[PDB]
Amino acid sequence: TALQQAFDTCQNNKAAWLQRKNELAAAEQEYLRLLSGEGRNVSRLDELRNIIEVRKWQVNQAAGRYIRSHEAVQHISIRDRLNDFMQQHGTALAAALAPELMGYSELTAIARNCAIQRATDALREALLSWLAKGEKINYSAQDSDILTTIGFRPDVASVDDSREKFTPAQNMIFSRKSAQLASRQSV
Amino acid sequence: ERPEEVTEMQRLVKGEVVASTFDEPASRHVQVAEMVIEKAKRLVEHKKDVIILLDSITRLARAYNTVVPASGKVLTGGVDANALHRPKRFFGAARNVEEGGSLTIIATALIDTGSKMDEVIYEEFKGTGNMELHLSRKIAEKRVFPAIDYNRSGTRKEELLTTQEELQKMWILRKIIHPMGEIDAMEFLINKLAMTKTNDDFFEMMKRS
Amino acid sequence: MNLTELKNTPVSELITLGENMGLENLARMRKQDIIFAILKQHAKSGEDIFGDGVLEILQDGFGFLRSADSSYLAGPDDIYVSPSQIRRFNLRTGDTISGKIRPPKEGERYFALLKVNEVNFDKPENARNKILFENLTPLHADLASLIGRGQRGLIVAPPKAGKTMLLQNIAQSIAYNHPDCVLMVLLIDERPEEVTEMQRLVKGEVVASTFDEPASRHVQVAEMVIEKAKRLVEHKKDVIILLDSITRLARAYNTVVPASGKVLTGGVDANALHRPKRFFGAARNVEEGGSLTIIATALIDTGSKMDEVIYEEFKGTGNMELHLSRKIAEKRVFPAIDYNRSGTRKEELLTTQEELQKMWILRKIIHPMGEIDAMEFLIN
Amino acid sequence: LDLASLIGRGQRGLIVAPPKAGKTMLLQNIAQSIAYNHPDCVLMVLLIDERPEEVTEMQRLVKGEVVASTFDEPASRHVQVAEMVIEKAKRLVEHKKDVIILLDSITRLARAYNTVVPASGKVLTGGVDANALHRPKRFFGAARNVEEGGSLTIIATALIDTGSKMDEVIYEEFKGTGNMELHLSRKIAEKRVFPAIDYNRSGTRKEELLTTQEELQKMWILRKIIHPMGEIDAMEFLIN
Ligand SMILES: Nc1ncnc2c1ncn2[C@@H]1O[C@H](COP(=O)(O)OP(=O)(O)OP(O)(O)=S)[C@@H](O)[C@H]1O
Ligand SMILES: [Mg+2]
Repeated sequence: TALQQAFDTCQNNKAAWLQRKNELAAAEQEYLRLLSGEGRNVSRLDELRNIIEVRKWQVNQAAGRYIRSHEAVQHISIRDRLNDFMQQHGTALAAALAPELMGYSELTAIARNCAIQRATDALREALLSWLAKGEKINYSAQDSDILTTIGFRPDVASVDDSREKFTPAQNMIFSRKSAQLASRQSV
Repeated sequence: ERPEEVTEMQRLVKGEVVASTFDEPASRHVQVAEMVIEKAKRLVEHKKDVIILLDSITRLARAYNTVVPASGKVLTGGVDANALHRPKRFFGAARNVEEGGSLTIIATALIDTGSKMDEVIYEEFKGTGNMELHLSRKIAEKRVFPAIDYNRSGTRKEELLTTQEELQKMWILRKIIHPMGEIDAMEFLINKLAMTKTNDDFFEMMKRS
Repeated sequence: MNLTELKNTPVSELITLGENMGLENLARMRKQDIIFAILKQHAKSGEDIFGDGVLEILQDGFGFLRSADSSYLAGPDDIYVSPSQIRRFNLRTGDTISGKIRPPKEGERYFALLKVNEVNFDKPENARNKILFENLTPLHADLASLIGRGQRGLIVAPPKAGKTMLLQNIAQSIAYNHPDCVLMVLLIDERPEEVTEMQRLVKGEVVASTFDEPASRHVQVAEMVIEKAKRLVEHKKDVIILLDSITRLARAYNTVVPASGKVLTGGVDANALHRPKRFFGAARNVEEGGSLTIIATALIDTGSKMDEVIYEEFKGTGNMELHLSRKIAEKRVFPAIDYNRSGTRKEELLTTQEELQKMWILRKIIHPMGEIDAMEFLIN
Repeated sequence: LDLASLIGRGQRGLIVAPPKAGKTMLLQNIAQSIAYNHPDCVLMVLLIDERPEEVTEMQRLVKGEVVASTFDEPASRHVQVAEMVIEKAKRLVEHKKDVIILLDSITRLARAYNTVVPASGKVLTGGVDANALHRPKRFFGAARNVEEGGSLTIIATALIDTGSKMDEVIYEEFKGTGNMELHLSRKIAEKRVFPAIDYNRSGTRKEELLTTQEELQKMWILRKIIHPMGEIDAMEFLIN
């Protein structure tokens, strides 16, 4: 029953990323408006650039967290659908894949993983041959709504904004700057 | 400070400027310093950004030394032990208050003056300030100005004072400058900024090359 | 009342408490003098009052109580202690009193201690039979890797060499790796911003003195902190001291100590040289419970020769020496005086087999750092 | 004293000494330490091109077999005894048994290879052939640990500053490839632990502006660790 909580976490991470985008855009447009002005508020421009950098780092962090939550939701949904499909067709899969399967029951770990990789390869050609027809694949019974709301893939913005990566030094400095900005906002 | 320099300061600053000439005694110097520091503290108490340019901390320290009563513990060059306590406080008042406002102090110091007093004062004040700038006579001998020792100067914890990209832009500039000689580095920097129009333009010009 | 929370709380709401209690002249003096106004107003009122602090003796007979959150400075927030109370509980400097005190009257202008609830988280009469440090012979009866338990460590470094972040990381490692151990950070004449970030970044309490306030202030804060360490190790709790820096403390004692009539190189006298060994000896070892482990910092190539002088005098005192520069590492590891003799003396040629008292086991050893070199003096 | 204390089990190592530094009796002490502390391991003392009296003293003051070549015969004897000892060591590895080899000296073997190897045109400064380099590399890398059972290990002996020029080149390439290298003389200790080449490279740029942890990576730790002799300090070059 953890899939509903995972879906809620993905939703709130998406909301956080969207709101991050909103104040980033607001700060960006305000900074361009101030640049268009003729005022000599150079310190204002410098602190605006600092705000832009901090908000960009926050947006990148939120996008990364949302991507991680999306991957977790997809993984748990796949696992649950796998479990309630295998609880139905386990005997049939075992009958169709028997040799290595009762090889697993008494062979050593080397033979165990050799049989494991042989079976996974065999099913790899099985899937690549089956996908020739390529009919419209539908979702599951009760997880269809969750998979539709989450979507097949995350938004293009949430993945292209995460092209840049920060080493732990940049992560630490931007965390300190974000904490300072939070203190500034609180006061 | 000399009276002609005093009036030149009078006429070349928008903000208010206060000076005490060498004619007037050391008690005058110390009371002027106390007035300035107290006014700065009172102003910054009201969330105001106060900036104090001091010229020079060495002369103020000497005045404090020659005005304070003796304590029997004299260092080399004739500098009293507790004499330097008062100037340090004056130079330690600079801070960035979280409640509001700030107090910035840029105080210049004299070196290579042929005096043990000035050298001792510099040594006691060497590791105190968090921003520092050397100038050298031998660079000014070529009459290239400002005679700034780029390699030996610098600022600590500059990360909080700047954005990201220009930080490593300046790091690349420092890596370029460092192997070069200080006079050569200064003339190179002057020539490069001469043909540009803005620090951003110089940054893009150096990174494109 | 509860002086700990009354003093620790920021002035932002302490001022509101001030006008609510009935005072009018506040937000006008230092943060301790407003507490003195509270003292006087509550002395005019009446209610049982707690009093806490680190007790210290003064030469003429009456003692005070320094406050940890006050950066260990004397002021109106002092607790009067009568000599009778000092002698009946054989009180010595460093005890953490958290007892019942009395309001001031004619003659005493501040709080006076009347009895102690517990002496440093221990019963008063129970702790009356504790063994002193001197008569307790020193014997053993990431902090663990660098210094372990009971040993003395020092870190020598130049300016702009990551000293403050090294101390920071050591502090956090002490905090989470060793929550049971007591963290204690001492700073000497450091910049106010550094003091603020040390106080607001580490979990343990920090006592620091800035360069503005005089050298004798550093003297008294160092004395108070070492006495506090000694009186927290007496009741079998382990304490770690984060000293930064020993060089500036030595400078302060040199510029405050009266001259002994003879001068060494650097303008130092014997008193200022044999003082700092007291801090190390008090932290040399702890026998049955708790520990006192000091990690100090020292400055090198700062432009003044007296600090290298005091460093060279501190070469052999500590057992663990963390170096951040090769110039002094090669000198400390490989002294040149013996080489100055040997070059003209040709390995001293005193015996055909005298070379078997100078080996070097030079193994490459494994650590979490990963395949680090090692060295040994087999100096028989 | 114990080989496990110094050389351990399975890993190679060197000891390097100048002339008139106490090599023979130190090797003797190592030999009887191996004999008493670990009698199970097969002792193997080896000598190349030195005085016959010391060969006899070595083979008479120890219990293990001492195949040695005195300094009378030419270097072909030395080279061929090198291959035959390495082949018998490999056979004992196939025999599932641990062995310890006390060879003296690898500088002698290396420059014997140099003066015996056929010319190939790959000579370097000092006329050192490349073949006379990687044949010793093959011999020295054959001393790898046995991961299936048992553990072979060798202790190496090298001579330094013998008034010649051939020895320091092979010494510095051993430094490049050395696992652990005990030292006796004064200067070479600082030469290794504080590389003068690296110091000059750093000083060419003076204090290089190493950004962030790059400056803090270089660390030096001196721990007065407890030793049976009593408080023997250990100095470690901590890097990142
Ligand atoms: N591992 C690291 N992570 C992040 N920054 C680092 C690291 N190592 C070094 N630095 C940088 O090193 C710079 C200087 O470090 P500091 O600790 O300020 O030097 P310092 O030894 O404290 O000298 P002082 O105290 O200022 S006189 C800082 O601005 C850091 O950004
Ligand atoms: Mg620091």
